Amino acid sequence: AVARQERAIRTRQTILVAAAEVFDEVGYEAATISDVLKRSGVTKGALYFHFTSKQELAQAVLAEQVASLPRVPEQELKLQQSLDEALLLAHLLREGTGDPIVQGSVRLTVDQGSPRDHLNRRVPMQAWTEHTQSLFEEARAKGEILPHADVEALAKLFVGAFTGVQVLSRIMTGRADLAERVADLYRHLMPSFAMPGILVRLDFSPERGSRVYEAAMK
Amino acid sequence: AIRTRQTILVAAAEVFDEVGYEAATISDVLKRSGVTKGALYFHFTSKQELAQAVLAEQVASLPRVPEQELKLQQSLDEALLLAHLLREGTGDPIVQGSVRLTVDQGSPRDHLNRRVPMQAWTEHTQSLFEEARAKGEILPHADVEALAKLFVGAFTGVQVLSRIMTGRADLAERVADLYRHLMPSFAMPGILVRLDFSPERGSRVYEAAMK
Ligand SMILES: CC[C@@](C)(O)C(=O)CCCC[C@H]1C=CC(=O)O1
Ligand SMILES: CC[C@@](C)(O)C(=O)CCCC[C@H]1C=CC(=O)O1
Repeated sequence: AVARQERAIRTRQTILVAAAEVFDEVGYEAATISDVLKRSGVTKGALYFHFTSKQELAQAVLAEQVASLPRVPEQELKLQQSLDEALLLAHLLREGTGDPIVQGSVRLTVDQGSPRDHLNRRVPMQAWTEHTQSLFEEARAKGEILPHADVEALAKLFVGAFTGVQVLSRIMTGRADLAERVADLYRHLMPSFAMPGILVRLDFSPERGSRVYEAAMK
Repeated sequence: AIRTRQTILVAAAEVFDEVGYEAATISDVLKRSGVTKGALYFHFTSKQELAQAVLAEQVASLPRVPEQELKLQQSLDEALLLAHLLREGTGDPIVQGSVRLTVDQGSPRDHLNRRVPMQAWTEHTQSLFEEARAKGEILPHADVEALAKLFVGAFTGVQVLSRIMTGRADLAERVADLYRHLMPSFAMPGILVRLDFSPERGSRVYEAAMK
């Protein structure tokens, strides 16, 4: 029983990682259960214990998007935390290795599909919006945000802007410039709402990005 | 014949919007455009060539906003116009489908070059920011290329989020938020206050652009 549940945990992750990969490579519609079976090396029995259909598997990779980012060390500035997360996500989307679910999950999110596929792409977008607003809320309690800033509007701006920065970067450089583009984004958004005292202390450097990455990989 | 090429282009874009590139067919396009097989094949050899042309026509499809002395306003006018056109469709029936073709990842096997509209938007936005900079609307040494990339990128994402969350119902608000929040990082003194974000202005811009 104890061993059965440990196997169940590991098997689900194995499926999710393999499924995200095939969804990344070929998209939702062209992907098959067979592709995922070939990639994971799990049995057909194992896959159906965890997921009911391709659709429900796709939904799960969508739903695990936010939970996929390694949690950054809890720190002094909440807006530095947001920057650290965004730059880590930029690294994870270019490299893939540190989190093999995100690339595929983002592709499923951003591909339009149709109402016919019954995928709920709002799921990860809502979760990122909540994630981001929550961090702004904590930043505001810690005196990091200007008075009368709309933290919901701001959260929606950050999620949307990040998404499109990602898209443009994917198209133009295959995400090679993504960390630089994300840094640029944060440098031009933060001045509208971050307390000036916080703004001078924020660290946008690839060296800090590198250290956060090295830390998150344990 | 040029108008027949456009009728086909509009129909192809709408078909690409509805069902995507892979699922779409010449037969869908012919049904939608109501042109003969001969008319289509004179202008395009394949679905692939059709897709490349609606991708290519993206920037040019955007109706020209009236020239403005405040160049930042001109950009805002364009941004809010494009928001409006992406939400409704009727004033630029090409753009919805062209955007889906740009944003959908597809595969390197499809021979579609998504770089073409993105490069064109970047050069367009860069030119405006050069004019803005020279007229003293933005910081004299602002990296106008990086800003263009930032604006094209951020707009695309705001668009994508709005489509997913509201079907683009909130797009104009979200684009306004984008411009309002990016501007203080690089605008010259007294410029941000001069900008007009109102939907009444947006409406006047829309009308003039169609005329
Ligand atoms: C702004 C930075 C951060 C960490 O707080 C996010 O909310 C990340 C948003 C990621 C959204 C994801 C969905 C589509 C896409 O391209 O990326
Ligand atoms: C920033 C405002 C503007 C007018 O100057 C643009 O460049 C618009 C960029 C349009 C990009 C297009 C591709 C995907 C998408 O969602 O929209």
